[PDB]
Amino acid sequence: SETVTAAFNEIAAGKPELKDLKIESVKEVKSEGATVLVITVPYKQIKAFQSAQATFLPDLEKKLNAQICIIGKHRAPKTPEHGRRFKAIRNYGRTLRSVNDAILDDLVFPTAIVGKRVHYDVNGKQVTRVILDKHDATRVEERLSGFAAAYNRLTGIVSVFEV
Amino acid sequence: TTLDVDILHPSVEQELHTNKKKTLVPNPRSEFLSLRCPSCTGLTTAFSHSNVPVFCKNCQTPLATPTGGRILLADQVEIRPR
Amino acid sequence: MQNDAGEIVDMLIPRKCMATDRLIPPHDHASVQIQIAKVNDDGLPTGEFETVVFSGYVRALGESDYALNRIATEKGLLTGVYRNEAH
Amino acid sequence: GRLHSQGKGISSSTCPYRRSAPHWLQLSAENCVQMICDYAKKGVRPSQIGALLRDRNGVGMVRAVTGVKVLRILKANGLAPALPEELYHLIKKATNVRKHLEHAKHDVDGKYRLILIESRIHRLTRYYKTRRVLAPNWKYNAQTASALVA
Amino acid sequence: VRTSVLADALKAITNAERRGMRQVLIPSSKVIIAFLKVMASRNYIGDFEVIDDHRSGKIVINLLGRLNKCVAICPRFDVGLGDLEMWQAKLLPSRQFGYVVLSTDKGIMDHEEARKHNAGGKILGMFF
RNA sequence: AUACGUUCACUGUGAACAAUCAGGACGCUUAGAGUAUGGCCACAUGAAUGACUCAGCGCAGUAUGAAGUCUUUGUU
Repeated sequence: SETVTAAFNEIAAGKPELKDLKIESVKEVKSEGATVLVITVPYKQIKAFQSAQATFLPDLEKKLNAQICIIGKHRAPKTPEHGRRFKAIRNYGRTLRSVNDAILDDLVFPTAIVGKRVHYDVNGKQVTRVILDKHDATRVEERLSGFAAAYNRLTGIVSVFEV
Repeated sequence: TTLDVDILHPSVEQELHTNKKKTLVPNPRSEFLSLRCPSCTGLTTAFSHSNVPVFCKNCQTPLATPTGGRILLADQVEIRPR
Repeated sequence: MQNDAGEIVDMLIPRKCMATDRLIPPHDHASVQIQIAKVNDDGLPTGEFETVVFSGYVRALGESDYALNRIATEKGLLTGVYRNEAH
Repeated sequence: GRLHSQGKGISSSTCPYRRSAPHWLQLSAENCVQMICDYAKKGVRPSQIGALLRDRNGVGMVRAVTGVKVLRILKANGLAPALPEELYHLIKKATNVRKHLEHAKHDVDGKYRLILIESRIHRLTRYYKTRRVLAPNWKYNAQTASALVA
Repeated sequence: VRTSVLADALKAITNAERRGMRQVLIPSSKVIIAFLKVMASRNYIGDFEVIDDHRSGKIVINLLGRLNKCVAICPRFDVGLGDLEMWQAKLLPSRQFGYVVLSTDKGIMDHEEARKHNAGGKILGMFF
């Protein structure tokens, strides 16, 4: 894109903390109400972004007319597929399950999660059902659809988000 | 009512009444209390159950003292929720 | 049960309990078949009944009381009664 | 308490559901690594170290600060105990109860409970010799008990 | 000690169905979730919720009330297609209903699936 | 840097390995058996297949169940 990359470098002027931060990539989504932007960060840089963060995110969200959900590059295969490098034994962090669950605790950062579950249907198909802490939002109440779109892009999963 | 009990979404009563571990999400009943002796104005964190008797920086006497369960609040002392 | 060229076979079909959903055999004489009069708003009978069934298992335990609360409120013959409150 | 015993216990801590947090408090990843190493210099066992941080510095889970368990932090800096902590306490118990059975030898309840500690140790020492913490050649005797605890 | 889960959990579901409950509470796993899924395709069961606790897990079943026994036999005997139609005759009551959940190479599926795919494997139990 | 990046167990498939048992063909007058026998112009055949069977051998599939994984710091 370089909508967010141009937007970040101008607001990064004058700040010691945001001085060395970088963005790899971004994926826009269809959110019914507005759109949402999902901004990937090089892993070691997550807690550098995420230490303060809430200074600049209102300024970035207001300018682009969209919500911003910051995410780590969490990547993870047991069987070689080619075009990828795979550890034989592998590691828990490396595996997909850790990746998909680490992704949530980025996406909805500031509230954190009380409950999580699945609902398996009579047909067979499955619906994840995350529950946000009932204390942080307040704010979380406003952006629920945005996450359901955004999380369905990254992991492929039909979720909902509730109190 | 042996046959019908709704167990996905129980009452607020029934979560408190059941055991620490037995709940649908298991998580504890114990939190870090803020404390203050009316002598000082320094606001001291503590773990409610403890093991160790709690002091502030300044005085000398323990702020809270250990039993089996919750801390036994010696003297007039108070709790600010934060 | 079906003959599969076509048709239906067997004589009689045991009625099924509304609470438990098991079969009501020939000889369980503790089985029950209610009639409850559905009524027009303002309490006028419409000459049209709902027939609630229980097996002899469910009555034997005690619980056939509590099913009548659940089943009637589902069909729309009560308000309150089912669901809360003690205290 | 089910192992060498009649009784079915169920009583322990339950970790909070969310490992991360809390933002409300205030602690640091680098500062907590110093404080763990602070106490370990003065000769404390990792079972007690986490408890001191809980009751002084309002640290709930120490993992939930650092991303790291307490024993890994000591072995990273390179300054843990040589014996495991559970093993240390049993041989320190068993040397003390054997000191008692010298003095008055009639309490067969002392003898019965000398076994069931001496038995517990031989189970653990097998487990630790598989993980390669203790070398095959390491042993526990009466004569070597006081050399290991000291 | 918990020797087996899939063995244990299907006992608890059966004790609900005899009694005639509406829902049951099972530590969860990835074979138990698949065993419940395969009998959900044949409509013996309702529809269930595999909940998180950063732990083993739990399941909450929703019972439809149409089910007589879940066995889970062990030890897990190997079975191969030509050998299989003995294990129908022993394990099931009838010929004309009730299925034999076995973990084929492709996945865990009824006998009726497994003979279609032409893949046997180790057997888990049954239901009827 | 168009094939190589764990092996097994287990499953499918393929190789390998007489009579009897099961089973196909054929009216020995029938049957138990036997390998025949049927077409008037010199012809047509059949003597199958499966099981016997655990181990050992190959390719393919990875759901279940194993091993693989020297760390007060390991691999090139």
